[PDB]
Amino acid sequence: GVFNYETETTSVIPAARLFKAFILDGDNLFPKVAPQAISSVENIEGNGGPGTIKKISFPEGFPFKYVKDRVDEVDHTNFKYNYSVIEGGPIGDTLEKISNEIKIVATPDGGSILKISNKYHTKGDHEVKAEQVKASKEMGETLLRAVESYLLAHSDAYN
Ligand SMILES: C[C@H](CCC(=O)O)[C@H]1CC[C@H]2[C@@H]3CC[C@@H]4C[C@H](O)CC[C@]4(C)[C@H]3C[C@H](O)[C@]12C
Ligand SMILES: C[C@H](CCC(=O)O)[C@H]1CC[C@H]2[C@@H]3CC[C@@H]4C[C@H](O)CC[C@]4(C)[C@H]3C[C@H](O)[C@]12C
Repeated sequence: GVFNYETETTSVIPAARLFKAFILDGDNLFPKVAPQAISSVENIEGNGGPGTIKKISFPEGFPFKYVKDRVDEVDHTNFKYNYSVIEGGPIGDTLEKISNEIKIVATPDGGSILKISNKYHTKGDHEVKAEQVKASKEMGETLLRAVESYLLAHSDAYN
């Protein structure tokens, strides 16, 4: 079955620029700006569109070594990015896939809001609790804040 978790978080970076950096150049940015969260991003197959597969590796001592994701949809107009975690780490005999959706919306102060849906697809039993899903949220926030800091300091990047 499916467990759905939704959250929102704010950014001080305008939506289009954040989308260009965090989404469209994340493979480069994350290992650069948050190497103690993501050690590397490997493009396995594809050009970035639907079906593209990447391997996201984590630093030594993290609970999981890597995951592979597959890009599901990229909406450059509405700043939407959907992808699925389809192998590695927690994926196996209890968890079949994690389907995620990110949407970035502009706020009038010149910042943005990220609207996130995480859907865990399990094989029958058992359960995915909010407390454990906190690790997803924490990692996501760490990556966002690292990218934000870079974009604040490098004003010529991703305009
Ligand atoms: C933001 C990129 C997409 C852009 C890109 O591939 O460069 C996506 C692609 C894969 C994503 C990761 C997949 C595994 C994790 C899923 C969790 O539920 C949230 C944290 C992690 C660590 C995700 C963080 C982030 O949401 C990533 C890194
Ligand atoms: C808590 C869920 C669900 C686990 C289950 O019940 O099967 C699992 C599934 C995907 C897991 C994430 C995969 C990517 C990351 C791997 C890191 O090495 C530790 C942080 C992250 C962000 C993990 C945190 C957490 O361990 C998650 C979010």
